[PDB]
Amino acid sequence: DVSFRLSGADPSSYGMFIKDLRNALPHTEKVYNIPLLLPSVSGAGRYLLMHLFNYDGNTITVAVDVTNVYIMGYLALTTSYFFNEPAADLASQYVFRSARRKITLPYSGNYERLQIAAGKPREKIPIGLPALDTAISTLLHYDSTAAAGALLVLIQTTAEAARFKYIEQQIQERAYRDEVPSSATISLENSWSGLSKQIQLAQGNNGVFRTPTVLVDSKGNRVQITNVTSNVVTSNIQLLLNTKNI
Ligand SMILES: *[C@@H]1O[C@H](CO)[C@@H](O[C@@H]2O[C@H](CO)[C@@H](O)[C@H](O)[C@H]2NC(C)=O)[C@H](O)[C@H]1NC(C)=O
Ligand SMILES: OC[C@H]1O[C@@H](O[C@H]2[C@H](O)[C@@H](O)[C@H](O)O[C@@H]2CO)[C@H](O)[C@@H](O)[C@H]1O
Repeated sequence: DVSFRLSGADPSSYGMFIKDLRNALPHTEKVYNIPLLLPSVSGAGRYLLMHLFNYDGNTITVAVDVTNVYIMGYLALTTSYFFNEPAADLASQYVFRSARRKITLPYSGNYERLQIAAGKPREKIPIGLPALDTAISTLLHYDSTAAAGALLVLIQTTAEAARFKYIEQQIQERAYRDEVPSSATISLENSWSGLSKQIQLAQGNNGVFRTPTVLVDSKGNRVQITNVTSNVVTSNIQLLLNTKNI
């Protein structure tokens, strides 16, 4: 398991949590030096447990699919909650079996469905460490509209931060003040899968991408990623989604 506490949290301990979150994910190959996530893992070992503690010391445990860094659901006191999706339903046969009930949320984990449930796109949802504190607190007592938005915070401050160093850095800047994510942040989130694919495909194409990727950059500019010498590949991405899951 990995575990982050918001009390005493500062950019340092957050970064160290995000470091642990990346290191808990297993892999047997790096591709251009980037850990490559497994095509699949079997039974309970597919699932990473994150213990998260809000500023007051209350806690949820979040189950993460180690092959893709998707949140399956979480344990809040004695009630387990899981997205309405086959993967999460699978996950529920291995994690938090001893919860007193299990609730299935009325949406999948997809950013699109979570946005409808929340009634606002990610662009307009502040994120940061204080926002991650709100979100932990929310998920402690069921409320599905509120949870949509608490989960969109949670995905971005954990999973999306572990995937990209840039988004980890965006969170660390917001240690004490929330802020809507930059467009570049939405851009990377949306591109994770195509980047993972084109990183893997570059490797017998002399590090050239078969299909270029369009991103927005940190300065709000549209930019095009064409091979593995780009900063996105060299510095930014930290985990690759296996093409055997794309
Ligand atoms: C791989 O992508 C790099 C960009 O990171 C390409 O080099 C860039 O492309 C043109 C010049 O050819 C310029 O717009 C950029 O300023 C270049 N940037 C840097 C930092 O060199 C490179 O051409 C691509 N590789 C191939 C074979 O096309
Ligand atoms: O979309 C971002 C969101 O991905 C979810 O994955 C969705 C997937 O994109 C969609 O095809 C399907 O309906 O549900 C998937 C979940 O199994 C993740 O669940 C979530 O954590 C974010 O990564």
